[PDB]
Amino acid sequence: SKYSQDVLQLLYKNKPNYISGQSIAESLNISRTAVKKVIDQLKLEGCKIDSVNHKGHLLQQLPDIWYQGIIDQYTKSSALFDFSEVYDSIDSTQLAAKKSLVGNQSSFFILSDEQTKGRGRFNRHWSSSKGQGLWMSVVLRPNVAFSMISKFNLFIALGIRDAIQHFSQDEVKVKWPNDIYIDNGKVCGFLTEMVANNDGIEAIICGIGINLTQQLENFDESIRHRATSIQLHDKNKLDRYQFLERLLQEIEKRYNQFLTLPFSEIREEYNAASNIWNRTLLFTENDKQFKGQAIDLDYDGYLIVRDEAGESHRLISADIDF
Amino acid sequence: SKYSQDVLQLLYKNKPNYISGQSIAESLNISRTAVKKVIDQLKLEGCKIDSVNHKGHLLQQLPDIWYQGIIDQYTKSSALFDFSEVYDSIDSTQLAAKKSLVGNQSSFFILSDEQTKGRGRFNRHWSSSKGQGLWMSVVLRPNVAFSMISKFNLFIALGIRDAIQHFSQDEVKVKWPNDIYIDNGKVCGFLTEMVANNDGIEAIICGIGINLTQQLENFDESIRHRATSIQLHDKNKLDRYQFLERLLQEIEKRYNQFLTLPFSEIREEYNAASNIWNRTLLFTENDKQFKGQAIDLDYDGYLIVRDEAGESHRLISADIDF
Repeated sequence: SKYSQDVLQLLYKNKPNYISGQSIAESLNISRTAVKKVIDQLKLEGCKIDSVNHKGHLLQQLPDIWYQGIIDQYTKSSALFDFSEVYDSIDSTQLAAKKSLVGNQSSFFILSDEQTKGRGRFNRHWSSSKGQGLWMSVVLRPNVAFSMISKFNLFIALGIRDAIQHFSQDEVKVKWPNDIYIDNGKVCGFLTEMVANNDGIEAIICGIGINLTQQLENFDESIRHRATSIQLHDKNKLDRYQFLERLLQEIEKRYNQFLTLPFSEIREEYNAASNIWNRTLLFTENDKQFKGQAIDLDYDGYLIVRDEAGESHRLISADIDF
Repeated sequence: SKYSQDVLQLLYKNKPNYISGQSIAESLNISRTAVKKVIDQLKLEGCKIDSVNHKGHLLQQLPDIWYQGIIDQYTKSSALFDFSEVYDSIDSTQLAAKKSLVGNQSSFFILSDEQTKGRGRFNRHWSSSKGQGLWMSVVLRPNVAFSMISKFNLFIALGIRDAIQHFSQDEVKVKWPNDIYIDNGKVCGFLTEMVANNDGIEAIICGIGINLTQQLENFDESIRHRATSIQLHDKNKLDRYQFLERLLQEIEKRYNQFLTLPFSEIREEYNAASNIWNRTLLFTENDKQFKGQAIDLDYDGYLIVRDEAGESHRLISADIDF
């Protein structure tokens, strides 16, 4: 109902204390009894809320759904993000951000429980099941030249990897320049885009797709042997809000790094985190297609590739399969 | 009314022949008498239409207004443009295009008689008076790397200059990289932008502002000594449709050139068309500010600048006053 997010917001915020029906009713100027309906609704979509006589209500656990009212807390505390848009189902978080960034200078992100027209690179499909992943777009506003896009895409990768690492008991490796793996399982695809002209970047738009909670059973057979989810590498079980929280801080940490450090400062960390070395890779370029070894990452974010015919290459980007 | 554009479309198209009330009524399935109302309306907004008994109607001259129905003819005949959007008044053609390009691969342009929030570079104001200029945004879809933006901006300039040249009896010079002059009068500002990522350009968006019909009296005093309009350099008088027609062909010619030639092939033509040589210029860069001579344009579209302290510079872009 109209007041569902507001009740949630107050519950989230009053932790770890209990808030009464009464007090919620005063805050929102509604009846005690409309407050009980709201709370019954929430209990039923899987909010876990302790209700105790004489004391009131305590939100204990959220379900696998994004709620505007909760993420408004994230945006208020945040120095980087002006606001967020939260959706149940949408064509694409990325399409939505590209439309919202027009005509303002705000930094925001967009989340949706499901995408019905999720896209990765080169217009491939990106599977985005309801309840099962974080499907997010982030818009930011760095004052920098349009060349700097590639360097952005390097910092953000270490951020995303760190946030996933904190939750899997197995190793999380980056696959340059746009994917994150646990073993042979791709767990995130991410993608960075921009609007810019000669005078600079107007917005960076970063599309982040992370498998959260899928069982192997839940991926389509075409990708099932090469896909995984954070839940499949977590002992204790995985909360999407706590996850989102860590993800946002990592992004901010990595973003200020991007603003303030040369790529040389994180390069070594990046090599060490990467799973492209000492192994044979498939490169695709508009037609041509070749095997190659990754040799190195140069001071400026180029992959040095020892091609297969022995010719060397310097790539600011590529697309690679194992 | 509902049928105003359709009547116009049929009139434009049936040139140089006369079309009857009758025949227009059959085409659109409306009464002969609703057709006369439509034609009275048009005569009154300044369509000049010859009506002759027994023969019918001939559109002779359009007023200083954009009409969707006429520009739909432009788009149909055109191999480059999928469609156009025409507005009387709008915040910005550029904002509008950035919103329409999202989620499709169409090439189109947008026109508006007046902009209420016209922007040039660095967020400066761009004056866009009703009835007095072509305020257009063009979206295109070249398969090319994001570096190629600057080279695009070089070809399009020679196109815009040529279209204006065809109508002024005085010389039209380009001021690199974003403006067009007749004598000391800036007549167009143009601006090219993109949406892109590492893998290529998703769209080029070109904002073109051209003064058509203003009298010196019509520009604000702040810019009046450094602004001019095509009408002020034309003997015979200036028609915005014929103008738009030439502009579109020039853009297409220059765009295929951009797709198919190195910048070396048009460089000399570009130097010869430019009004930055043999004279003293003011450069602004985020703070710093310096005088300089333009020395040369290198094979790749960089301006070679002999700074004032004698240091040389290689600029892919700049902003310059005389």
